[PDB]
Amino acid sequence: SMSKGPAVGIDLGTTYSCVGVFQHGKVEIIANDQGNRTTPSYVAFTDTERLIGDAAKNQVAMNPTNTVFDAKRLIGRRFDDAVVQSDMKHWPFMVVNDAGRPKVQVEYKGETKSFYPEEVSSMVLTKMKEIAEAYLGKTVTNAVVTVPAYFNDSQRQATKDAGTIAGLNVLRIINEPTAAAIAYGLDKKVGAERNVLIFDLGGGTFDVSILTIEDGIFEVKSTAGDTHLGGEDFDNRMVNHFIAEFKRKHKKDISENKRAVRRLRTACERAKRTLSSSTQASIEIDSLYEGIDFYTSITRARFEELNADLFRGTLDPVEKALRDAKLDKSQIHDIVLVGGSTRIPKIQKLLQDFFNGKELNKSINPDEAVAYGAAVQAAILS
Amino acid sequence: SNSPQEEVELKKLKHLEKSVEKIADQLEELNKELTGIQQGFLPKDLQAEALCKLDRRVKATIEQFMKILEEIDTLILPENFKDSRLKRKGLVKKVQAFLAECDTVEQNICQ
Ligand SMILES: Nc1nc2c(N)ncnc2[nH]1
Ligand SMILES: [Cl-]
Repeated sequence: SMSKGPAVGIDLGTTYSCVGVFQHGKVEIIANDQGNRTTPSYVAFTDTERLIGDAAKNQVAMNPTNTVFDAKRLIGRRFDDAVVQSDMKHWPFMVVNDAGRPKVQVEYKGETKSFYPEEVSSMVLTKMKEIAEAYLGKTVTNAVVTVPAYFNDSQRQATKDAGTIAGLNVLRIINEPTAAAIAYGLDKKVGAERNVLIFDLGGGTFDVSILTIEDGIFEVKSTAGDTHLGGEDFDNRMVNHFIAEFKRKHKKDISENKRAVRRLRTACERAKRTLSSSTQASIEIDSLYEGIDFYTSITRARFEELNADLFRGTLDPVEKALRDAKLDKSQIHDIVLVGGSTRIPKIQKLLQDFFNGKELNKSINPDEAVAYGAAVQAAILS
Repeated sequence: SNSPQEEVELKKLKHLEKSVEKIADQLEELNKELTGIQQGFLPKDLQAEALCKLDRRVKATIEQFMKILEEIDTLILPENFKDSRLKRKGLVKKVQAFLAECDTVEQNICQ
């Protein structure tokens, strides 16, 4: 049997989750069994087994109906909630009503089974706990779990319940924008009260939060954003551009061939990431459609133009948040970048220009900043 | 004009060719089982049930070939690398011919 380990920080996210540990005076983000620093918030049920994380996401094409994701969208909510009713139209898994509460319904080992969203989230939390144990070589029980600042009492309680089901001792539940501020040590800066804007563009949601830090106390002043905005929207624009390109050059429509669209979409996701560090990305796809090779490239400028309205639109939530908090943009002391999409240079440029050339807090990996702050908090509470 | 740089790409392609051979062996075993049921002792009704039991395995095979295509699609081979470009083209065509066989199987089970 393993020795007792330290307390961890867990960001239970919509699409991906992240676990960190404060050790040797620094936060270490823990890689999963597949070497990934983030784990898909996916749970799959097969004729023979239950899969969590990368293993669940990797078979989604094979088993779409029994592969649950987005349980965070449903946690702590009533079945009749507008968000539940709107969101389920887009899920390939069934969502059923059990006395006013939503449940995911799946086929598991040849039997029909239903799960509360907190049971699905507890399976993701169990996987995060195991990821931490596998790296540390010690038992992990204590953790700090993060929630969105807009989560209600029911949504907060249901997240804590997922922690309890997973065998975790939840030290504290802290807001995601608060965790990002803690990661950058914004509550340790000397001086008067500071106004913090957290720009979170990642995990299929866009969240803008404004906090005030006064004498080490965090107050949520306002929240704004778009629930379904993310990297995928940017990806779609590149996919549409390429399909149109293939039509112009070869007078062939590839859009009805799922495999051709998939090969193109996968190449676009990669090319987009390349465009955050380089000014051009090349794509070589042999026999993409009807034996035609698709050799092309896209510049950062073309990618920016294709997404101009989506990138520019990210500032509307910021203005709405500043309006609700009753603050001018000149009153913001710190700007924090959270989510993988904040790596996009045009997004950084638009936000920095809006804040009159002010430098952004972006040194910590955006996808890891929330788990980073939760891991710091977990060490503080140990 | 053979470069040491090109040997790096040919080695990546040879590894992908071996991975394709492993998936192709699974497809071969699936074809033997499909044929066995179709030409077997089971009555027509029990045959359809036995064939639909192979559905998970065919879908796993299709997915494995798709992941190989996505890995091949990450390669960038300059025009001068003729042998690498020919090997990549031949490998994609080989995977596509296997995917077409998988499609034939998938369309003949769970009908
Ligand atoms: N997670 C993630 N990484 C990136 C990146 N490198 N560039 C753009 N979007 C991204 N999203
Ligand atoms: Cl690690």
